[PDB]
Amino acid sequence: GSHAWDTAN
Amino acid sequence: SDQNVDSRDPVQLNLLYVQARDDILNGSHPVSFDKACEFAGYQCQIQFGPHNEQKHKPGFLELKDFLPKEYIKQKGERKIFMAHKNCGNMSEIEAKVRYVKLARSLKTYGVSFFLVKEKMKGKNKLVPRLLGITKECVMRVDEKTKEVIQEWSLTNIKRWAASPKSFTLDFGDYQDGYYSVQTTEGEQIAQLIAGYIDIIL
Repeated sequence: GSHAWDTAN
Repeated sequence: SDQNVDSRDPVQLNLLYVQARDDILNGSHPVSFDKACEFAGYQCQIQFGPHNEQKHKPGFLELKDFLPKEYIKQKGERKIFMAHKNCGNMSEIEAKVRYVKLARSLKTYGVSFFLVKEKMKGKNKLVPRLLGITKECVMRVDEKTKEVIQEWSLTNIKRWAASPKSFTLDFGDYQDGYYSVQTTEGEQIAQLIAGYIDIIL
């Protein structure tokens, strides 16, 4: 939640 | 994401981290109040994970486990949480690395210090002072701020003397008047100086 981010890059 | 894989040995890192952390926490490695809270911020990141405003508030920590003794009676908890906040989502390994590098970057790092007592000016009560000894100099450090106030090249030392309650330095031509302090570690200090001076030629 706004912290444990995820990215494709 | 990804790509940069961490191949650092976490076991070795933890060992370096623990030694650095313990020396700061027990006073062996004297640091300022600001630095102690910065270290404490990384410690929090390491033991608790990213700062959570909901839980990580004053009263959440046992300050004796995060700060040198002399800084516990101050408003350090507040400063500690701001430093904790700065770490953002930093990983535990990254935090340990930052902690060790910050400790190693300090001028006081790896320096042998002795807490002695100096009698001075218009003061009847002795004043605590950190006396540091390196392979290049003897330094007088403020016991509170941990800032270097005076430094003497080892090449300027003529002779020294130790008693069960003191240590004295004689700088010969350098200055008229010896430097004498109260300490129970006089011979330990003499031995270190002695060894360092033997090599200075």
